[PDB]
Amino acid sequence: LIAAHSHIRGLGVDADTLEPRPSSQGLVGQEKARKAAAVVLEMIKQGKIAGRAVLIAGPPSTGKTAIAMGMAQSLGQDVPFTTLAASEIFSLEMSKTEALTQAFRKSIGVRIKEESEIMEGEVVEIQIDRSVTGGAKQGKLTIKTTDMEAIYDMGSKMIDAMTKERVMAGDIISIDKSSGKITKLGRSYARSRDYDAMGVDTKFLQCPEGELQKRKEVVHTVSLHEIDVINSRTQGFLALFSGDTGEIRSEIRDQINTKVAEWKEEGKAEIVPGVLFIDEVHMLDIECFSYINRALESDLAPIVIMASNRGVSRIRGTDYKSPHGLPLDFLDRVVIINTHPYTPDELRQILSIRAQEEEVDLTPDALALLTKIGQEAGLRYASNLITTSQLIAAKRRAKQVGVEDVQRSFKLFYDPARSVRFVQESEKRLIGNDGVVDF
Amino acid sequence: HDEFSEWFSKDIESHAQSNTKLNEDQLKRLHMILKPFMLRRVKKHVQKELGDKIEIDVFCELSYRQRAMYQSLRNQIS
Ligand SMILES: Nc1ncnc2c1ncn2[C@@H]1O[C@H](COP(=O)(O)OP(=O)(O)O)[C@@H](O)[C@H]1O
Repeated sequence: LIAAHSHIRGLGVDADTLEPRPSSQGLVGQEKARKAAAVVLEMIKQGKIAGRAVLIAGPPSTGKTAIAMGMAQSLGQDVPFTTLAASEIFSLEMSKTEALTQAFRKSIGVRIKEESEIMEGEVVEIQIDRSVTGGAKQGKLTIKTTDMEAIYDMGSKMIDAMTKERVMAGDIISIDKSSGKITKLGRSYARSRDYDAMGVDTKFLQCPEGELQKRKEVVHTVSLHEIDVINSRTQGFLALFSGDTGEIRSEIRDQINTKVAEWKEEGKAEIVPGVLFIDEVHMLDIECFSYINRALESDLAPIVIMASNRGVSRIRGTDYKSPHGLPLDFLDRVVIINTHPYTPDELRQILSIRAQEEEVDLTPDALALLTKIGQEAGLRYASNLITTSQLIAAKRRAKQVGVEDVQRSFKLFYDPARSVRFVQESEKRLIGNDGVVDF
Repeated sequence: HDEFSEWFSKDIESHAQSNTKLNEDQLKRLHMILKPFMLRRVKKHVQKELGDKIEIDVFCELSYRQRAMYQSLRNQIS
């Protein structure tokens, strides 16, 4: 569907000069922060430099998460990109520091390569021997391509997969020999006229040619957190999905770091360093910063990019204030990129992009009035007015939206600048910090 | 053959003429010598029955552990 960051298709800079284009790939209307984020993106794609800190500071509704999603769309589905929010760390299951350690180790991909052995061909006969009331199974599978005619054997798991798949005579199946999955591709004969509970006639494929035992080289990318969970527990796997991981001791991490270094040297694995994005870091207390400053000290730390909103705020868990709510022993390590509020000739084209994304057609008078509203209430009210005016124009059966639809939507739904006045007018029929009356 | 000790000086410059094949002191003298004492039937007389044989040279590398032990041996000669 159409979320609030679906129009963005990357960061929109040059590849040779990385100059900020004034209108390219959604992120339209800002030049300094997009150029600096392009530099950060290039030193992430280099992968050499480890353990930095980028702080995208600025007023709200200025496109900070938009720049973050622009870097996310620009890396593709290769490099990990954790979209961590700062309130998720405060768990009750695990400690507050170990949640940060997992959040760092989720953003270091390990890309390994392994050889599987796939089969191909037409099943000629199945032969299954079963015991009575519990016991082992025996299996002989005769399979034929256009060239070879093999009679393979089977174990218990292969028969448990065959009966799960219901592989009859005359099926084009492909068995991965290593993993042990069975995917029926279709049939070569037709459906028999002797049995009732047979099934559905599948796709008509011919007999495959070539060889039986073919080899394949697959590439598997796991984060370090998955390696930590599968090597921290004897049988309790799958806890890396259902979040049941209590604590991983340090003896496990100091062995997995060494084994990943050995896999890096052997040419088995490759370490792909990633991005940890922390949205609204001002909610973390000082007990988190006293670990974040020291986890950025090793070869396995991701390049942290994080946002903020606040001016001189007080740090949680303390008694004193600081710029951005972050301590001044942590603000030495970071590098702060500022963002600026917008200009109306940029708000016009941003609302034009948001209107063309949600498939809404406009008139220039309505767009001028909409820009006039967006000057005084931000983009977050104007985009909602776009969608609302689209549906009100759909209610009265109009092709394009007009001035009257925007005025209707402005009359119905208040911007916060009028809701503050609505609070400040009737203070006697709203619960403040005190009592309230009823007429 | 102890006159061929002076030709053993020739034999060490036989390495030097494996570098530098531009000498003729013993070869024509060996043509005098090897008209007796030897009788050569060649591969060309016999490989004309056969087909062909071709050497293919394939290079390799050293792994990290392998190069690490090799320069551990170079530290051992150090
Ligand atoms: N430069 C921009 N280009 C494209 N869209 C933008 C830009 N700036 C803001 N927006 C839009 O405005 C909205 C607010 O941006 P966002 O990053 O969520 O603000 P904040 O940083 O305050 O959370 C986003 O939905 C985004 O689509």
